[PDB]
Amino acid sequence: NLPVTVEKPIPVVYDLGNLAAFDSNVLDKNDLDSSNARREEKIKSLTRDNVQLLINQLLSLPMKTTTESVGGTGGQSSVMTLLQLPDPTTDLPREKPLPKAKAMTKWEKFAAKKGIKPKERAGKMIYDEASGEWVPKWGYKGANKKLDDQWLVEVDDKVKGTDNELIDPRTLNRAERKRLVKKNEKQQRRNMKN
Amino acid sequence: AKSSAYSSRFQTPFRRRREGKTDYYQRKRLVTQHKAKYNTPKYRLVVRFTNKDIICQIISSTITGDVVLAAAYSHELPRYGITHGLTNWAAAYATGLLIARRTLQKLGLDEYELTEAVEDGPRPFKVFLDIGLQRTTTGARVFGALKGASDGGLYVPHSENRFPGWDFETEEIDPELLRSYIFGGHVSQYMEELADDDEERFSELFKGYLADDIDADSLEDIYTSAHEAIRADPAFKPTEKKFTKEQYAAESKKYRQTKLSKEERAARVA
Amino acid sequence: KAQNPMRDLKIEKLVLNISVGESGDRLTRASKVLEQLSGQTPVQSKARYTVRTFGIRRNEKIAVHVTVRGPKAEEILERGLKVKEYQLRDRNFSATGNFGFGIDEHIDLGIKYDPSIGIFGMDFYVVMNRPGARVTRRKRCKGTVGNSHKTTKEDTVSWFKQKYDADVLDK
Amino acid sequence: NARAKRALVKREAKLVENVKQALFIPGQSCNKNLHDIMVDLSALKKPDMKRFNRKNDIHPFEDMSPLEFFSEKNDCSLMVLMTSSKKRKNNMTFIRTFGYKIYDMIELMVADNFKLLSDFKKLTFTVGLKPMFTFQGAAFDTHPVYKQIKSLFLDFFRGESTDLQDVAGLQHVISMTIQGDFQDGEPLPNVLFRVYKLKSYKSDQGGKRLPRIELVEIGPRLDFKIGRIHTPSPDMVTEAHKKPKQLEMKTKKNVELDIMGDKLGRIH
Amino acid sequence: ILAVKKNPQSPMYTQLGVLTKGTIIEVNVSELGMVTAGGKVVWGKYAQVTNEPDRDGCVNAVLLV
Amino acid sequence: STLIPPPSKKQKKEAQLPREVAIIPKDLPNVSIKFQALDTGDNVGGALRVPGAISEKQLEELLNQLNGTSDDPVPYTFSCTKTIDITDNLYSSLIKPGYNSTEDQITLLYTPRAVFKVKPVTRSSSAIAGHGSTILCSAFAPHTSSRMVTGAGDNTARIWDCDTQTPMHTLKGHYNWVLCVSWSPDGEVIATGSMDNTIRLWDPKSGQCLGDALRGHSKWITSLSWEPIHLVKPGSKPRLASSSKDGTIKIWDTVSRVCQYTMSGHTNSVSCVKWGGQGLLYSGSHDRTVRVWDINSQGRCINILKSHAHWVNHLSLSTDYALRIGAFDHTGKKPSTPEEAQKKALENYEKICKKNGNSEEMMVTASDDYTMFLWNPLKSTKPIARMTGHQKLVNHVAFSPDGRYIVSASFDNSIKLWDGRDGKFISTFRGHVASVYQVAWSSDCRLLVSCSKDTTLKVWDVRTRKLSVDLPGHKDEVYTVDWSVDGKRVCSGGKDKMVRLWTH
RNA sequence: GAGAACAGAAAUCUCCAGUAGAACAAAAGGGUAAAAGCCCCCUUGAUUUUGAUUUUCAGUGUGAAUACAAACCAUGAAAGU
RNA sequence: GGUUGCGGCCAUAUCUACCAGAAAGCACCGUUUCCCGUCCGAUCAACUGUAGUUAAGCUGGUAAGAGCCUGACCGAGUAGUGUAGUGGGUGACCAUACGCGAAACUCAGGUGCUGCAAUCU
Repeated sequence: NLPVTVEKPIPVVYDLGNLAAFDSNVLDKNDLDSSNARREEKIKSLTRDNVQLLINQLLSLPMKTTTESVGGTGGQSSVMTLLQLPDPTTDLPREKPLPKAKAMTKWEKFAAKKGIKPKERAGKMIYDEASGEWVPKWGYKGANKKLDDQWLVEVDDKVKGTDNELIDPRTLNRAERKRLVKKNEKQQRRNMKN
Repeated sequence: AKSSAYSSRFQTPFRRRREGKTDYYQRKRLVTQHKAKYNTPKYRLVVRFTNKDIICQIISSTITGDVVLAAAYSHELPRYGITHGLTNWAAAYATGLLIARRTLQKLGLDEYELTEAVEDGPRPFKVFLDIGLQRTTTGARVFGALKGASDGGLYVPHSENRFPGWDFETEEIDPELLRSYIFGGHVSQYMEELADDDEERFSELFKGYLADDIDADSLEDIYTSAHEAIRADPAFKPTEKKFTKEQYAAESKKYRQTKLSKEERAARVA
Repeated sequence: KAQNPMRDLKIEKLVLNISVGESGDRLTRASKVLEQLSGQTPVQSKARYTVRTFGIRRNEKIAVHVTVRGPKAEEILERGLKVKEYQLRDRNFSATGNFGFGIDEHIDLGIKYDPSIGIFGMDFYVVMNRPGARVTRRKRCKGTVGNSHKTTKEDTVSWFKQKYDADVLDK
Repeated sequence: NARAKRALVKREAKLVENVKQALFIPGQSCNKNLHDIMVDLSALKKPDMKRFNRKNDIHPFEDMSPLEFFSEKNDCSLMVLMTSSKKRKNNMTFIRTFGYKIYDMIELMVADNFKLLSDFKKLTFTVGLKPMFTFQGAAFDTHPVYKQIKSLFLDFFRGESTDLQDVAGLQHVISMTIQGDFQDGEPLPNVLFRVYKLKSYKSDQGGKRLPRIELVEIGPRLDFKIGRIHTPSPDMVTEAHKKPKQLEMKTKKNVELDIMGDKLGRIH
Repeated sequence: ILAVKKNPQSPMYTQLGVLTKGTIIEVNVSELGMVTAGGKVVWGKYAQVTNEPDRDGCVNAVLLV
Repeated sequence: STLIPPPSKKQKKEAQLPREVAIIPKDLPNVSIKFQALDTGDNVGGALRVPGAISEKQLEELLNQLNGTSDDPVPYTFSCTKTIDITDNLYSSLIKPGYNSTEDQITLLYTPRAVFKVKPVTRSSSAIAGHGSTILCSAFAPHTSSRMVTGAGDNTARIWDCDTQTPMHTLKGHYNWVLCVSWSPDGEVIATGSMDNTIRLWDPKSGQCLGDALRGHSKWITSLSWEPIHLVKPGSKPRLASSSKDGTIKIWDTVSRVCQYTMSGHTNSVSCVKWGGQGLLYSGSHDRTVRVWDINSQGRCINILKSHAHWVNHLSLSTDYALRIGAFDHTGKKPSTPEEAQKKALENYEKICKKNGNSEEMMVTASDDYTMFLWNPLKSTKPIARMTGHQKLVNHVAFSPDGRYIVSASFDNSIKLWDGRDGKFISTFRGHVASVYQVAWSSDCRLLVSCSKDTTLKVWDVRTRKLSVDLPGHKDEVYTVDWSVDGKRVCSGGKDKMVRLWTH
């Protein structure tokens, strides 16, 4: 039955978030020199007292219990009791700077000026009228590429008198769609440059 | 025609990977990865199969090499009453039951830690199953040992789509076939089938059962008695050693080839 | 060493191969007759390269093969040797101890000809190794095979001479 | 491609940073003592450790660019360069980087009187759990060099930060003690680095809630002589110690959130 | 009622909270005693309005289970 | 998921502030205490001074020494009367809050406890299939925790080996739903009362039927009760009382397979029948009355108790656990001879029955008037107390194995804990979100398990009067829950056609 | 590198060696080999929905976007991802 | 001292070639009703340790073999590389004091250490 009440000249400060203790007491250089034979015992005893104080603080910390069982998310089950560590106090530098907020793009400035609120973006499904099905409006099997696979396309009158008369309207629409995609990519790279 | 450049630039794998018995990709996720950052120590129930023995070990990883907490082997099953088929599904179940009961007995869960200063009751013992380089198949003896340990009382997280009796068309198990595999109904069914079909193969296989006059209907009874005896007394008894450490060392060093000195080697050269 | 029963040379596997190049009805009939000859379903092989001269595109069907083991493989092998009239060259063998040979008309093997079947040639290839060949193939503790236990061309020639009493023709 | 994008996202900066990775680099001149000490410290650091196997011609106080290149390539913010020389025997240089640029460097020498992790042959703790810390000596609180040592070793061995801690994981403590106090105009005393495993026994005086603690040393015991220092600039210090503040709810005067979660306002 | 999730006529009517036939609403289901497979008590679910409240004076809805 | 409010900035600062450690002062003086038995109210040792550094274990040993029974000490738990229990030591339990000081005398009431400890169940051991319909009833073997009987709606019962969590036997004699099952207190026979107005007896080891069914009831069986072993003379097998919807209680002698007595006083369906430890039968029926019959007086209705305004749904006796368990204990040790079994069952009954002067067997009746009545039928015809507070009907009620607590499970999604002597209200277990169907104590009277309509089981700690653990896993309503005699396993069954076994 | 009808330098099969000398991305001065490569099985949900929390808009301020988190969801025997 | 299961350090441990291993272990090895997977029970899965074998696998010895590693008061505090007192010279450049500080070379040598558990004539 050894005592568990460590008595110290200067009170030890604690960083329970980092599980650390700091005592600023006096250490004898002759008792801690490498010539002595009791130096390791001295170091062990000092660490023993500091760890006793730290463990007393940790076991005096408030505890979190739960009634949930195993097999669910969370990790802590009913039998486990967890210490609630406070926020750490020691100031440590970060490895990387804070993420800078990206400057407003041309679209964002225009939308702010005209008061255009952002879209709700509920989903990608749209109802096709000619059928009785809901189809994606873009992407994998999207409804933006149905003209590519349409069985019959009427040639527009405006294409007459041009060298594009003999070209497939499906191929023309694919070219126009790809040009729009590349225009969007170029606008994004412009925003990144600016 | 390997060259000096090849031998210098060669980058050898780890030793356990060269003599492949450790899967490090699986082991790093077994040891170093945690679902939560609460610093709960992890334990592995390692199950291994030789050609004549089943090894089950409860192991805690340590920075200076992992430490076995408790172990059980299938050669201890003759002590509990199973002298034949020490590497079958029922033997795996018995080994799992034995290691589970032995661990519980050692830890005191059923018949001064720092958790005793915060909580009133002890946690159930959680171990994660370690299978090594073994195929996960529906009806494997490693999952038989898993079932045995789970019935013994260790908490091993598991799903039952690999136990025998699991239907593939529907996510449901057949506990009748599971109990048949637990008490060796498949081996007894093979015994009866061979005895009725071909006496020639039943002469070669299952010869010890004939020698001991053990019928093809008492397998369930002896497995039940073995389970009861394991639950009654799971404490590990070391085998009484006939010869001592120094005697074994001397007798083996007599057979091992002695070392020849550098001067003797130079004399042989010249 | 040679008297030890564990160094005996046996038939590991026998591969029946048909490389017909063009896929279609002829390839299907080749797969059918291989299934008839082996009792097991054959397996196709995908195209590895694309050549205009050979008229084969990428990821096309070129060949079928079957692997047979055991007494069934021995029966197929002795049928092949019976068709080959028991005369084998020394070049059919290789440095690793396995050997192959081609049969140009498969009707003599024991299959009655049918007008839909036609005429097919097939490659027999027999792989030779001693017991313990799974040391290089098992999942756990995969390891090499020593030179003394390894299979050599002279040893498999000696085994063939002992078994079938057939002269190893130099030319 | 998706894996590459996920790796880039893991590498990019964030409000709540991941655990700092430590890269152990052997230098031009290395020894078995350096290898053993590096292995012991890598065991103490892992699984947040990566080790290089070849030799590299690195001089931290002559050229920072190889260190910056290694830090940016391996995404490691902590670096330990192990080198040797007649002037500095068993020199370990601890580099800490900010944004793939050299934030600060300390340069310590391991004394010859070191006991390895293999010498004690004692039971140790489970792999990869955060330790307890004890710092002895007021210089850790006051003197700039020992301030840097305390912050650096806390950052090195801190591991994961969490608000909930299992009592079953309070296994071992790292102790850093200053070898005797000193005065102005004196050489810097060595720093003693020790690792102890805890054993809790029933106290019979503080009840069943407060046990008695004892320590068993595991090693490696180290005596660090504080050879060289390279300090960060004040602007880099401020940039590194800035806070994101996106996480915290803005504190408005006279507005509180009660136990039931209702927003309440106070009038005067 | 807890919220108006989707009025099928228009998102403008959704954000105005219009309650017409076919509108998806969120409802408090605490008294139904529903518990998840993970043990959590369900007290909010979705329902679809099946009547015209402007015609019959009340909102009738079918839970989406 | 709705979360608790996060701590504020000031709370985080206070959390970062250093904590205070609760340590016993070295200068703590002596305090005077008086030990008083809770059950008997007999003061021991007068008033005695003890140091403030006492522990609960040392106080227990000191009380044993004061009694003079130190060779075989019996554990106790101490409280001071608000009534606050002593957790670890007197200073931190009473002096630390400052309610009782060192100058004033402290009167500690001590209650005996169980030497064994039941760990709470925390996970499902297994989910076992095999029944073709919803499970209607379940029970454990009294001698072992490895055997469970379960009667379901597929006209069958099952005997499950709980060691391997696999089915062992199938009981397929009935033609309609198996409404009730019951293991004999000697562990030799399982009785199943079914919807087809029949009762069958089964040998469990062979999984066989003992001849033909017990016929004679005109409506379905509602409850089965066994004659106590401590009243059955050695060399004989206990008889089976059975109630039914037709308003009759039939007594069956199973050795001769005959029906001896047919009690008929009830005008409506009998909810439950119970065979007490003094040769009495207590019947609760939908005619709003409780009838007490004497088996020693040819089955005549000695008493009619009328205080409820609706159906009495259930009734429980103070000695119910002892009468169910017979001569067995938590250790599972079997007696050598039937005389030894009779004597051991007598001692087990007496430990609960005869205390504080005279033997008493209290009864509690839970009714559809949202209330319960606490009676002592031997002493008076009036109820001892009326327990009110439930908003809906009280479906189930149970005495603790030591008989000191009463637990009521109601349809208002609640459980109420009451004192077992005077019926005074203690606490309310809340947490179920649907009606609580039935409840079950553990052997050491420290833990309670309840199954609800909300597809969940819940384990509650009686000492702290709070939820211990919430167990989901059933896909539908749970109809029956039971706890093993040794306190190792809990079985649950309901509408999902699966048997769930739970263990620590 | 050895052999196997058409079938040769390039079609298909077998053995042995084979630190990657191939195929994925970057521009390593140490990326990945019981894989990050090839093939198979499952998932088609991935624009989920909750938030007293961060930022922005509104004459429709308990709405929507946005950041972060959580509950879920997928898969696996599991550790976990 | 051998051997096995789980490891740490990841060539002193790798590659090539001969020889040796009593016991135990490990392995090759026998069969395909069962659970399970392929063209093929070759791999994986299941069963008997029952018919045999140390032929391989495994470990150890051997080789002025290839390769690898370690101490040096060995190179060497050298090369190289930065400041300097008014040091010179209108000159292309150099010793000097203080800093930081290698490799090529030579010698002495070596070819696995170890943690936990269980077992062996």
